[PDB]
Amino acid sequence: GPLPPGWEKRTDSNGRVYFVNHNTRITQWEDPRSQEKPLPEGWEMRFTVDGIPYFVDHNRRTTTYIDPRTGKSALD
Amino acid sequence: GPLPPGWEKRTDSNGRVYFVNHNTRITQWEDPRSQEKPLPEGWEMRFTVDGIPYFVDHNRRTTTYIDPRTGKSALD
Amino acid sequence: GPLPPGWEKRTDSNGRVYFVNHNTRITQWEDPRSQEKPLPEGWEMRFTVDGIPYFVDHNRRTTTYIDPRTGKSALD
Amino acid sequence: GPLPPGWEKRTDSNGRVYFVNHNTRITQWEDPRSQEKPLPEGWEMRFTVDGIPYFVDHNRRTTTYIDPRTGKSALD
Amino acid sequence: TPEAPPCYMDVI
Amino acid sequence: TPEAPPCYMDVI
Amino acid sequence: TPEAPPCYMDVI
Amino acid sequence: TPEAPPCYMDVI
Amino acid sequence: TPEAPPCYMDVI
Amino acid sequence: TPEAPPCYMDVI
Amino acid sequence: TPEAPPCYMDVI
Amino acid sequence: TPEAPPCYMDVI
Repeated sequence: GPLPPGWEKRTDSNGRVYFVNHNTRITQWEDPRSQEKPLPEGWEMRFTVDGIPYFVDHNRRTTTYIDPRTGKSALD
Repeated sequence: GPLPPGWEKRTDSNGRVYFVNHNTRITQWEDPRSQEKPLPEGWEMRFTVDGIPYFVDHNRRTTTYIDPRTGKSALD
Repeated sequence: GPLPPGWEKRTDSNGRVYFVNHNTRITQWEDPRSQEKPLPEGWEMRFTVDGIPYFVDHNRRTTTYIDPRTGKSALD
Repeated sequence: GPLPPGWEKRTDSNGRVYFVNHNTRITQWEDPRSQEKPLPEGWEMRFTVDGIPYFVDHNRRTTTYIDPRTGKSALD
Repeated sequence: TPEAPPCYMDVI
Repeated sequence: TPEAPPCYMDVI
Repeated sequence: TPEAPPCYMDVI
Repeated sequence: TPEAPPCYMDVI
Repeated sequence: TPEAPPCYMDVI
Repeated sequence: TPEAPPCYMDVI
Repeated sequence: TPEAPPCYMDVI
Repeated sequence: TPEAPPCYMDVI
């Protein structure tokens, strides 16, 4: 599909394709649309009865559908 | 100042104040306005000539002012 | 599907269901998942060859897939 | 200060400086740090006792500190 | 007759 | 709340 | 709710 | 003794 | 590109 | 005489 | 041999 | 740029 907002595909001097995130000013080799990466310290992944992933934060002792690695909901 | 968007301060049955993030559906004891917490694996913090923190991602081999722990820019 | 991040469904004293956006601190009768509303002054909607809506801003003399009424991309 | 996330300053063929928002894929002449523009239909601006602007939406019959023109809080 | 939705502070 | 402005029915 | 996952004290 | 914060659904 | 729509000067 | 800003695709 | 991606400023 | 920090290959 389309790149997510703020991202651009570029080509370097040698003709290699890479990706730029203008929201953070990073560049990276992998397409951000593709898609190990560990969860941050103190977190675990579990699955609901329906097989939907969710995230357990043992630091704060809370849970969320939002993957802390990506900011994306497991429900979307 | 004000709570950040999506957050609410609540009181529990015992009268203890806690914080709710309706964007992620977590709750937590700490005020989100206050604000260990390690950087994620493969990251380091450095400082510019001006003493401004920035973040080095050795996984992707890139750098950013945006703290991966918070999504907030070191420049804001 | 699920409510978008930051939104809550509540019930009032008379048992009527309404919606709260904790990002803006509004409340409203309509479900935010449902889904006139005019485009802002100086804007028009057009369709690509593929029938995809896009938005023409005659103020700035530019175009975007992002609906200024919603902040949502016509491509998503 | 810095450009907001997703924005770039560019120069055209004639040497004119313009601004690009990679989140919406627009371009515009004005610096986004500077910054008429009417409120959308059915909205009005008022001021609190403290002189802080807020926004009255007569369509939904609600109020918010978040300027619908910008998505920025009057409190920030 | 139109009715405003409940006030954020009355509700929350 | 300080996060919410005056309510619609109080101002209008 | 469907927006919130199982609670921490119910799973851990 | 640590205590988890209140469950989103119990609270909200 | 697919991320950008037709340009203003091409459509207007 | 007004001028549109450069097209996203011409530029980017 | 790993290679870093191009610098934001060299590129942009 | 002031928006981008030093490049990875310049610091590491």
